[PDB]
Amino acid sequence: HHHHFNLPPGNYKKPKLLYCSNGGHFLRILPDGTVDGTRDRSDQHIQLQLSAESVGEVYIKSTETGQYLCMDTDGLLYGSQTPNEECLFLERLEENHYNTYISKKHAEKNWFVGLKKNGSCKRGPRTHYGQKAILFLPLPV
Repeated sequence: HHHHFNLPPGNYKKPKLLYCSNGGHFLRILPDGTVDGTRDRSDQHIQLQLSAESVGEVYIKSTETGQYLCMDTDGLLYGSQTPNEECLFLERLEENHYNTYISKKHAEKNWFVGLKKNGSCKRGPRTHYGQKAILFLPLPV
């Protein structure tokens, strides 16, 4: 256990949008497996369905294409048709408000899911506690 255990309220009953306070982008997983951000609320690839594996463990999946969000050994986010160890994230509360997602596999290295102000996905090694890019607010669809 290298991380705290403060959990966010809410549930996984319904799909959500993942709003990043950083640049105001919605996490998007494109059909070809490309992960990025977009401010366009009409985009069909921003609706995400999360599910828990164990308390605090989640699977973030695109309801449209059915791809799972994952992070490779270089800290790059990608979409997979099937879920593997790289697609599990530790969902936590941050600043007593937001939701953060740490790569479970690379948990000891503090790699988070994050979005830059220009809408580009941050690379694992480039993220760390205290950033805005790692802060998410799950919004209804």
